[PDB]
Amino acid sequence: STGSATTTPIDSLDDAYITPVQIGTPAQTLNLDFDTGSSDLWVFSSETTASEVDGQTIYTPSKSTTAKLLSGATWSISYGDGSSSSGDVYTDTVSVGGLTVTGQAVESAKKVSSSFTEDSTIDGLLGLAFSTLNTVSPTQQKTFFDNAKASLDSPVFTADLGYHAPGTYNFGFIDTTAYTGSITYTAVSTKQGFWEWTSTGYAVGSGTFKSTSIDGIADTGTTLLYLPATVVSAYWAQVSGAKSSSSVGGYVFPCSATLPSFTFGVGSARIVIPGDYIDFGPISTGSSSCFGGIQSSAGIGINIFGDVALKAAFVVFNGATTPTLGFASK
Repeated sequence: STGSATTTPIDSLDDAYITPVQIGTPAQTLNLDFDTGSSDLWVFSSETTASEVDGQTIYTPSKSTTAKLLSGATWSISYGDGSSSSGDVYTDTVSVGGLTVTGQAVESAKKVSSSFTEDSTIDGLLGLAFSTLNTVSPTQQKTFFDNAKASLDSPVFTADLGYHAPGTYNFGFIDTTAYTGSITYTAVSTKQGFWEWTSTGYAVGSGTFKSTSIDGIADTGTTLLYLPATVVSAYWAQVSGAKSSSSVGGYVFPCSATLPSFTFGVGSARIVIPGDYIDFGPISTGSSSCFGGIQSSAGIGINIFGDVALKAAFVVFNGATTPTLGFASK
């Protein structure tokens, strides 16, 4: 089997991407944030504290003839950005882009943090990291990809995120029309539950490539590119007036600037992030100071190849017995 679904930016900045997902019978379609940095499929629901729901579409398990309470199961998750959610668990039929899994754990939110409430466009998350990170207790549950894997034509999914435009998540096949040149594959460590890999270096604009190992994660659920402070300083030093602002919480730059590109290495191959992809717009409405899309990972504990980086590539998440990651230009 295969599946193919369009993923759409939630706003004009590509702050996140949403992908329609069919849950239950008859189908209830929710727009979920596909997140290769976590492993829970959770949704706003009829069980979510009413004051914490503001415009989201909810899953109502009592209206699904295939929903079954997973007795005694609960979940609770905290994300890197300090947001969180928790609740109980159903199993139900879940379909993405024509690919169907029966018995998928659908984690129903009883509580969500303010950042989720405040984002009316995201109805929940669909985790695509390794199932070892799944938070369901006392019986850990599998991700949608893990459940689907054995049925897929090939045990892979691909992320093809657009810049200020829709893109595609495919399951079970590699669309050879969706990228240019060749896909370069690179080793993955699953030790922390992530799609963790080592970039071979970077360049800023038309500058020389610096060969250096940068361990980090391919994370579709993180907006920005988080790299070591040395690398980030070297990038922003090429932008007149750019500075790290403690009050804003990272690098900002004059909105009048033309940003240089940023290149990262994948083995001997190179992925070029155009300068425009690094512009996240005014820090507040009407400001001439703009948010940078490349930020320090120094306070995180891990480097994160988030959407800013991934959207510059066609990315293969290869779930073979030994997982790997593939990157191509597009």
